Amino acid sequence: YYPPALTGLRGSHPGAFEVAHQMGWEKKTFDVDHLPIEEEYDLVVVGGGISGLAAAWFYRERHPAARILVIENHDDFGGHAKRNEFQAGGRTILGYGGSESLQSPNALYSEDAKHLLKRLGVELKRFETAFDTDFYPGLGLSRAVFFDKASFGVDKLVSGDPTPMVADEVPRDRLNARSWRAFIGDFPLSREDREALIALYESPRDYLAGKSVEEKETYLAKTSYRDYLLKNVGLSETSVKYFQGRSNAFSALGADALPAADAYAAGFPGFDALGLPQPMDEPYIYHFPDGNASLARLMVRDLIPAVAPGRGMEDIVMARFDYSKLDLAGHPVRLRLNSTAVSVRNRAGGVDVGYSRAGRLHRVRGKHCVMACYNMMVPYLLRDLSEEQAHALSQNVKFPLVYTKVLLRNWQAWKTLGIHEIYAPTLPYSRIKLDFPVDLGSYRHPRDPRQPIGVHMVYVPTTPNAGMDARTQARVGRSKLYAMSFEQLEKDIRDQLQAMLGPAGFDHRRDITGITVNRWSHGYSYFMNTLYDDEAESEALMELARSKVGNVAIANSDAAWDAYAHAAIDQAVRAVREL
Ligand SMILES: Cc1cc2nc3c(=O)[nH]c(=O)nc-3n(C[C@H](O)[C@H](O)[C@H](O)COP(=O)(O)OP(=O)(O)OC[C@H]3O[C@@H](n4cnc5c(N)ncnc54)[C@H](O)[C@@H]3O)c2cc1C
Ligand code: HEM
Repeated sequence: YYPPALTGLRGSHPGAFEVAHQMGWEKKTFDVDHLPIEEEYDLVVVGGGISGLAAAWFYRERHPAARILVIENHDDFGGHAKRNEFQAGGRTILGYGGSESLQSPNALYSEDAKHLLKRLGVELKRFETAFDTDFYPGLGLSRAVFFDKASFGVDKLVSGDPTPMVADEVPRDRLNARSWRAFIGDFPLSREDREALIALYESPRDYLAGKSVEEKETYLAKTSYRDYLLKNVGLSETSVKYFQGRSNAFSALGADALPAADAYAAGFPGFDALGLPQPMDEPYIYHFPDGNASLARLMVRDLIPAVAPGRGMEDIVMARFDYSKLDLAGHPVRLRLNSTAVSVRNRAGGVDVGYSRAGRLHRVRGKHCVMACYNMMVPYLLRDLSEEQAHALSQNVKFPLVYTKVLLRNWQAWKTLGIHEIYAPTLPYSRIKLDFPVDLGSYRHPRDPRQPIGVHMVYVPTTPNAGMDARTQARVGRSKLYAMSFEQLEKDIRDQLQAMLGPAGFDHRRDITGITVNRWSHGYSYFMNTLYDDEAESEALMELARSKVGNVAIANSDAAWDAYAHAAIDQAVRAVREL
């Protein structure tokens, strides 16, 4: 039993969601109050992502003798933080299934989050040498933009992209980029379109001239980035398609759904002459080879020492995890996989929890409970919620995303084209890249273009320019993914890689040796969007949603309306203190 070596349809895989949807879609209830209580714990945690694991860890720090049960519906622990493995050339190649890197941790990680990192042996400075920052730039590789036939008349890859991005691992002086005029000059757009794009960068003007600074901020909060480019900068409908998908990977929405103020904060072009006040700079290098799955693995090994030997950040990378040790009776911490919580109820100074596993209901009991699952799931579980609080929890509509890992036999085609990363403005996969090169522990990142390498590509099922709000794009994105077979997902992967790399000799039937699709149908937590949400009413809803209910506290990154691992930790810490 070893989920990380499984390929194919992963993420929220078949088997993980069916009981959840029986509750969510069919409104079936699974009451367990006529079943005998089978086990008792000090703490029961619903949900085995980073938030739930942190809740267990901080609970145990406060109560060293505590008996803790973690209930998790997927076949692996970690929630969005998942380890993916490939076997190639007799060596393991690691990928991350979801939760990707520690985001600007020097600036954003709270005291408690840094305390967890220290106790687990994670030294942030180690990544200043573990991350091979100059590997790809030193090979002369650059980022590129792929324009597709269907939207631009021709397939064309344009390299040398100088576009600075929010979470950038490449030092600016090492982008191997070209001037805006040279770069944009190769775009397969009309001469007029190209000269307006170049002017955007070479001749910024105050597109909101006359307005005060406060009026500009108000306008930009209620205007989408796409409408600002269209109505105020004056770009054509064809020119703005270049910007449609740029924000998909980081925000799970396109330029039609992001306020122009948020594009400004993320360094998008078009604001340089508006006279706006100061708001991206921390190097994006805090990346284990399996992403933030290493954080989950570090906590699990620390909470359940029998699952794996070693201590510290180095030996976790290749540590062998024995999943049969996760849920042993008598062990004070038990992690119960493949299990959907269906009921949570305060009773007699404690909490009764029902869960379903392999089609059968079970009842356990805790002194305390932390609900670290998707917040939208809580109203279907927590029988004590007021109607007001249940409605608030349901307002956190999460964003769907797909992280796909592809094993290439070699990456000579990437070398030939001079690229390590591609942006595709109007294709399903908007970001395709050679994986981050990290050496940590005994793991060595692939180096030889003649030999296998992992590729990472992000697909966000947006519905741009439709007049939808963000919650509706998210829901509709999930219906689209629900309609797609694995075979359909694989055809998109293969078709796009063939069209982008094919001119340099790539043959997808021969050069792809592995595919892992991490389908995160419920991905990023919702976040307050000033195009569609009132800030004061959103703050109130968020605060109400996560209010403690007896001895049941609410966590997950969802509870912060903030899709980050440090939010997951901070929300768990708040949940544990409330108990
Ligand atoms: C594709 C992707 C990439 C990301 N990249 C980054 C990144 O680079 N940096 C960063 O800081 N953050 C990133 N994130 C944010 C990510 O959500 C957090 O980092 C963190 O992994 C979330 O932890 P969590 O415990 O709050 O939620 P989750 O990881 O989602 O854990 C909640 C768990 O509870 C389970 N659950 C739900 N209902 C039930 C039930 N009834 N019974 C039992 N279990 C249940 C869910 O299935 C899930 O496994 C990314 C997210 C996604 C989707
Ligand atoms: C294959 C993976 C999945 C797909 C394709 C999928 C798809 C969908 C769709 C289309 C909806 C309706 C739109 C919405 O309300 O957001 C939905 C809702 C829901 N999903 Fe999923 N989902 C998946 C996985 C999961 C998982 C892992 C869970 C929880 C363990 C889950 C729990 C729910 C719940 C509770 C709802 C109802 C939300 C509400 O009523 O507020 N789903 N899902």
